[PDB]
This record gives sequence, C-alpha cells and structure tokens, in this order.
Amino acid sequence: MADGGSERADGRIVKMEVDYSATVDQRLPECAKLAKEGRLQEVIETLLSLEKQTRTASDMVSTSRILVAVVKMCYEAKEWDLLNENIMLLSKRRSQLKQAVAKMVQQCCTYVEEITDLPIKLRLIDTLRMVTEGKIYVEIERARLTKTLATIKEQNGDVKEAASILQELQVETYGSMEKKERV
Amino acid sequence: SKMNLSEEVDLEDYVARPDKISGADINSICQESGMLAVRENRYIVLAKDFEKAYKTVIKKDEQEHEFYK
Amino acid sequence: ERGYSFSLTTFSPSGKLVQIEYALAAVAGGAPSVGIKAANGVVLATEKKQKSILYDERSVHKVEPITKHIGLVYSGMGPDYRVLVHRARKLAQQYYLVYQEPIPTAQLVQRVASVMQEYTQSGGVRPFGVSLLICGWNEGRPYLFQSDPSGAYFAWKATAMGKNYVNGKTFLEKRYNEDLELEDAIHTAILTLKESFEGQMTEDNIEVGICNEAGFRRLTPTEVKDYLAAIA
Amino acid sequence: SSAGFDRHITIFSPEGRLYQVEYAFKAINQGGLTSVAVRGKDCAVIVTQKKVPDKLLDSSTVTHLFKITENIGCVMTGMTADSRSQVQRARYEAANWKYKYGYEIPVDMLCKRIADISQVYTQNAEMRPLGCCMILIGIDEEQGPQVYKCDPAGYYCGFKATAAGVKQTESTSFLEKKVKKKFDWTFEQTVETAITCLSTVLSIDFKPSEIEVGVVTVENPKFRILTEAEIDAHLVALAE
Amino acid sequence: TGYDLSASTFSPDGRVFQVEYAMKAVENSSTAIGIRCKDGVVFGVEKLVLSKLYEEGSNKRLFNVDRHVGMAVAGLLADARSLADIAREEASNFRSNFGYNIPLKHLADRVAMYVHAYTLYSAVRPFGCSFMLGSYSVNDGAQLYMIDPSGVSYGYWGCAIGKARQAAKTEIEKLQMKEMTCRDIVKEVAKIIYIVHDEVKDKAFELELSWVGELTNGRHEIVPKDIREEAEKYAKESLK
Repeated sequence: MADGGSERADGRIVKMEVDYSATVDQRLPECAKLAKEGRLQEVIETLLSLEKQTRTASDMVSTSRILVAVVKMCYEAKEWDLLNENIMLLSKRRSQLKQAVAKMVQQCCTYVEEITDLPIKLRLIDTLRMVTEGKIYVEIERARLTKTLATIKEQNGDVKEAASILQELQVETYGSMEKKERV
Repeated sequence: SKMNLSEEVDLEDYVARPDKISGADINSICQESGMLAVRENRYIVLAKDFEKAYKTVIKKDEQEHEFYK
Repeated sequence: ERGYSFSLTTFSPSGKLVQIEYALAAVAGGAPSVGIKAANGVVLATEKKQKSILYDERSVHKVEPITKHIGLVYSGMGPDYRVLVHRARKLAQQYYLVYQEPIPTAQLVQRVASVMQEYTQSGGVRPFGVSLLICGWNEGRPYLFQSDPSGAYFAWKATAMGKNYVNGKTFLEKRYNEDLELEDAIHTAILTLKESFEGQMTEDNIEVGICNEAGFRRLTPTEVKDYLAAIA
Repeated sequence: SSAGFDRHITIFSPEGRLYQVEYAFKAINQGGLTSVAVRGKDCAVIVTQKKVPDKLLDSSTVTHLFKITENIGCVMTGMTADSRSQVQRARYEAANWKYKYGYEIPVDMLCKRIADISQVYTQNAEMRPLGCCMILIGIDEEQGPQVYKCDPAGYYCGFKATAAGVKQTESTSFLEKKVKKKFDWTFEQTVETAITCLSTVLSIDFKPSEIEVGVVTVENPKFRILTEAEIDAHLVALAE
Repeated sequence: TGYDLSASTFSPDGRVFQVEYAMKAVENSSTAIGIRCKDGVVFGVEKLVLSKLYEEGSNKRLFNVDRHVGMAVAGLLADARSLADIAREEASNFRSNFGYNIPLKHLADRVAMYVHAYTLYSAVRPFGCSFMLGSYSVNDGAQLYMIDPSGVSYGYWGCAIGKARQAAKTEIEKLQMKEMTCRDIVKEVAKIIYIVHDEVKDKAFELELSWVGELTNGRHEIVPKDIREEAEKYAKESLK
C-alpha cells in the first residue's frame, strides 16, 4: 500500500542519478494508478510526497544541468496533466500539494538564486499558472512575494513592474489569516 | 459584475441561446456555478462551472416531436 | 382486412367541416415559408431548423422537384408530405406517357387537388395536414399556386404559409410589386424569412429553390450562403 | 384540447395534435432499454445493453441486432413483437429491391420505404401504429458510413451520433458535448466514446456479458457482430 | 374508461389492456412445464380430473405438430388446437416447398408472426393462449421455445407456465439440465409438479408427460407407461 511505493522509491533512488528520468516517466503511470485509489487517507499523501519529491530530484538533475528551459514546461504541464490524469486536481488535493508545489517553489526558491533571466521567467510563467487554484489557495503565501518582487528586481525598480504588484494585494488577505507579514 | 469570471469566459454564448429564461434563474446560474467553484476549492470561476451549471438549471428536453413541422 | 367504409367527417349544425378546421390549425402550427414570382421565374424559400447539432441537414430536403420545371415545398407535417409528393411524381408521368409533353402546372394542381378532396371525403381516414406551394415557368410565364387540406387552390402573386403568415402577408404587401427580378425576390424572401426567423440564419437554416425559363433547380449552400451574405 | 375520439383514434385534436402516436412514443420507453449509435470517419458502431434475468433463459436468444442484408445491419428498440415484424418487412423490401434493380439498396432509400409503410398506420384510422423504433447503418460509395433513425411516426433523418431509448435525452446531451469539439474520429475512438456514452449516462462500468456491439468498417463492409473476447479487449483497453 | 376495448387503441400511458387481459386468462389454465435435458426435451403437463365421468385420455393439452416437433399448450383449448392446426399446416408448407424438416427458429418465427397479426385490429381479438415448443435435431441439438399471447418468443433451458408459474420455476433452477440425460429428467420433472397443486386446490390430478430426443430417435412420442409408473413410484418420496 505505502510500503510498495516505499520499496519502489527504495529500489529507484539509486536509479535517479544513474538512470534517466524517462523511467521516472515510467513511474508516473504506476504511481498514478496509486493516484487513482488512495484507499487509505495518509498513504497516497506519503506517496506523492515521494514521487513529487523525485520530480524535484529531476530538478536536481535537470535544472542543475543545462536541461532547464524546455524540461520545465515539460514538467509543470504534466503536473497539471497529473491534475487531470486520474482524479481531478491532483487526485485528492488534500494534505498532499502542500508538500508538493511549495517544495517545487522551494527548489526553485533555491534556483531563483541560481539561474539567470533566460529561463527564470519561464519558471515564473510555470508558477503563475497555479494562481487560480494551485499555489496560493490552501497554505502557500510569502513565496509569491519575492518573485513578484524579483520581477521588479530584474530591471531594479521601474514604474511598470512596480505597478504589476497590484493584481495580488487585496485578495489573499482572505487567503491566509495572518496579522503581521501580510500587512 | 461581482464574481471573478477568470479572464476569458464568454457570456454572449449563453445570451444567444433561446427558450424561457427568467430574471430569477440567472442568479441561480451564477450562484450555483459559484458553489461549484467552491466545491472544486477554486477561488476564481472558470467556464466549465458555467457550462455545468447552465444545463444543471434549465432542464427541458425538446417538447417538440419534430415531425409536426 | 378491410376499412371502415364511412367518412369520419360530417357537417356541423353550424355547417362546418370540423376535421378540416382542425387540419388548418395543424398547418398553422407548421414551419413558416414563403414564395414569390417576379417576371422570370418563381422563388420558393422555407425555414428549416435542425433540433440539435447531431442531425445531417444534407440528408432530407424541403425543396422538392417534380419534373424538369416544377418544384414544390410545404408548410406542415412531415410524413404526409412525401406520400402526395410521390403521388404527384406519378401523375406527371401518367400525363407524359399520354401526351409526350411536360405537364402544365395548373393541370398538375387539378389532379393533386382532386386527390386531396377525394381523400377528405373517402371513408375512414383523417385528411391531410399540409399546405403546398407550387412553382413553374410553363409557356414562358411563371406560375405560383397554393393548395390547402380542403382541396381548393389559388393563384397567388406572392404569399406565405406556416407561422406568422398574417404578418408575412402584410410585409409582402408593403414589400412586393409587379416589377422585380429573381434575385430581388431572393433578397426580399430572405427578408421576410428574417421577419420571423431565429437569431442565427446560416446557410442551412433555410432551403431555396428557383424556377427559370431554363427550368426548376435547387440552390447549394455555397451561393445560398452568398445570398444570406450581403443581406439584411 | 380534446373533442370526440381524438383520444382514441388517429384524427386531429382541436389543438391540431394527434394523441395516439405521441402515446406510442413512450411505448418504446416501456421496453426498458437504451441504445447508442456513433458514425465514424470510416466506420460505424452500434452498441446497446441486454438484460438476461434468469439462468433458465438462453443468453444467445436476446439479440436486438439484426442482419438485414449482407452489408446492412440494424438494431431495434421498443417492443419485440412489433420490432421483429418490422425486421421481416425490411428484409422483404430489401430483397425486392435487389430483384427489381440488381444492386444493393441505399440505406436512406430503405429507411424511406420503412417510413412510408409506417406512415400508413397513422394515416388510417384503423390500425395500431407499431410502438417500436428503428435504427440502421450502412456503408455507401461516395458517402462512407451513414446512420439513419426511423420513428413510429414516419419521420427519419441522417445523424452523426445517435441515441434512442430511456436515457435518450441525457445521452444526446452527452454526445453533443462529445461531437462539439469536432475531433477526427478513428475506429477505437468511436468505440470508446460509444461505450463511455451509456457507461457514464447509465453509470454501470459493466463486464462484457451484458451488452452487444455491431459494427461496420470501410475495409470489410460486411455487417458483423463482435465476440465477447474482443469486446473485453476494447473494455480493458478503455480501462486505462 | 373506454380506452380498453379495441386491439387498436392504446392506453393513455401507451399500452394495450386487451393483451394484458388475455395474458391474465393464461394463469387460470393449470400448469404447463418443460425443460430440455442434455440430449433431448421433456414436456410435463399435470391434468386436473374434473369429474369421474370423463374417460382417461380425453381432451389432451399436449399436442404433436410434426414427426419431431412437439407442442404443449396452456389457455383456451380451441384456440390452442387452432394454432396447432395452422402451425402443422405451416410445417407442411415448409416440407412441401423446400424438401426437409423445419427448424424451430423458423417455425416459432412464423407462428409468432401469425399470433402478432391478431394484435392490431378491432375486427379480431388476441388469442388467450400461451404454449411451448421444443424438438431435437441431430444437426442442431435440442431447442426449447415458448410463445406468449402477445407473440414474443425466446430460447430456454427451461420454462414454465400455468397457475403456479414462479412456484414452479423456483425449483427448476435447482436442477442441472446441462449434463443430465433425460432418464432422471423424467423423475425430477415429475417431482417438481408432484410438489404443487395440493389436495386443497385439486381433488385429483393426472400426470401427462411428453418426450423427445435421439433416444426417441428424433421422433416425438409420449412416454411409455412403465417409466411414468417409475415416476409415480418416485412420487411419494416427497412426503419426507
């Protein structure tokens, strides 16, 4: 149930660096068949922690090497496709995206420090797709702020990107009940 | 004028269709579709909620038996 | 077996044929259509909406030819139309085998109207529930005739049947005159169909056939779409 | 709304209606069945369910698919006693076509003749209009596949997707959403959409024993009926 | 009212009460059962003794259509034997025209169309009969068909009509007709009607059994006396 994904992860974490991610693409269907059921509550959560974690391992290979700009829109487009493969909106969308996409922007929070302006705005369009439902609706906030800040930090403070903050100010006051940092 | 309605969703595609629509039921269209976006846990309304909610509300078959004309 | 051998239509104490009176209401519930003759030939136009997108509009037709030079449309119900269509298809052939000449349109209307009146008097049948529009340019001059379920006929300059024909005849009264052309009758025919049409008038919401001195024919949705184009 | 015997025989209402045929429409819905037909780009698929309630009854004797001609098959909805008689009429008219003309009848011509025969029953005031419906398929030169439905009222039309039965309106509401995307449809695409139509409207997710599938394809124009093995192949092929 | 007089008038919800009434008259006929074994068909008729003044072997509800085709009926006896006459004549048309014996699928088709012919007109009534047909072929095995008053037929591994229809067919499915060579079928078919039509309802009954198969060399005949005396020997073990 959970030990099956634990022993495939056990059997393939060596194969992450050694083997190519086409077999990760040959692990998304079987763990997607596990994404069909989720017969127990916590099991599929602990699964998609691992498989969405190995997608971040494919970031630790891909976005570490030059294989970045094409494979990102390979990645999140089949993440949204994974939101409609089996069950809609990442199968359950309970207790399991919080460890997934917050970790995606945690990795690319450690690649926004790394990579330059040629693919990093493609990463920005890869994360601005999760605005309407995905990224900031449940738990995430305060990670969008430094990248919409970083859009200002590219040219270092023009007028128009400083005006591009206005789309996200008043709304997510509702999104997270917090009294200090939102202010 | 009070919802989110994404960016793209046409209204005139629903305006142009005929048959007995009231003044009250449009509130149930936008209302029930908003409940459907809440059911989907999505704070911005998309077009599929409208397409499901419209046929959810209207519910008439043809009442025709087309060989009359 | 055998039928009933009595007519189910009698005279009222008011002196009315009640089944024919109801059949006229069944015609009045039919699809609207109109027809105009103008100085070279007759233009017939109908209003044909599919009930859904699943249908093939290229399968069935409202505009139906009868010979080289006679077409015919209706305003009424479906299956009663095709039977007397096929009857008229026969009757032109029984004319032509005798006389070796294409039939005069009036002589066709005599026989079809006789079929309908014989059928509404014959025993044990409901009468027909359609009304027809008949076109053709025999001996140069075009002709335009309209039948009824009772079996009479008339020689209309231009008229309309179906729904809202009481408005359409006023629009044709304020619209038509003697001196027009075929394409002008096309344009005002699309206008009077647009008087009571639905919101969208595409190439397949209608069906239009025409007569000429060249004879009767039927349009394709290419030039029918070009007629709905640059209209209204 | 009513006067005289318009509630009893085939005459006109004061509203201009006639109540006998529209009584006879839901007589099809008293059969307890729903059938789906889909035209493809080079093929045509008929699919319907079947209900064998007992082990004492032969499962091979409930087929609502009927081979009319060597290249024409059909499915029947409504009541069985009228339906099989209508099948007999269709076979006889097709054979008479081939004798009088020496080639295969077009399916719209045949459906035209069946609609003409069905016109007579509502046309007279004596006979009981056969309460059963009619759906055909056919491969035609310079037309490919084409599907026609004949009602008991005598009306017929060429379709692209076709549903008939109890769940008919809901199934057509599904199929118009399926066809409105206007995708080019291959064989197993039409099979998969045809199965998921009544599989989602009826919401069954069956095993291959309760249905039956007839098909015809531009390659082999013979009307054939599928084996439950290859039905299962399309079924687990549909179960990703 | 008034919607339930002709065989040409529908109900306002769209059916015919006349056919349902003639079907209702079937369950006043006593009991007609019959199953096919692995290698033949056995009919079973229990027969009520009305008075002692009747002679044994009178008014048999068990017919013989062809050399191989057998008939057991339940309904009005005159209409039943009338149907036996036109069916027997129909098989005479088949052999007279084509030169061999009629199959059951064609025969029940023709008879069922003839029954359906009397379901349309105010001039005639429907039949008040239902009956079973079954025979054996060396090229086609054994068949078992049953015809309702409406005119719908099906294949069966077993069927039962009469008063206690469900209370008869409930016990038939306990058997295993797929393997039993009708030798023990005689005793069990005897027993499943021995357990019905109690002495409260009936004064006394009469066993009447028919029998066909390649053990009967394909020809249809009645059971011999000794075998049904072994069935009546097998009767009074049901008291335990």
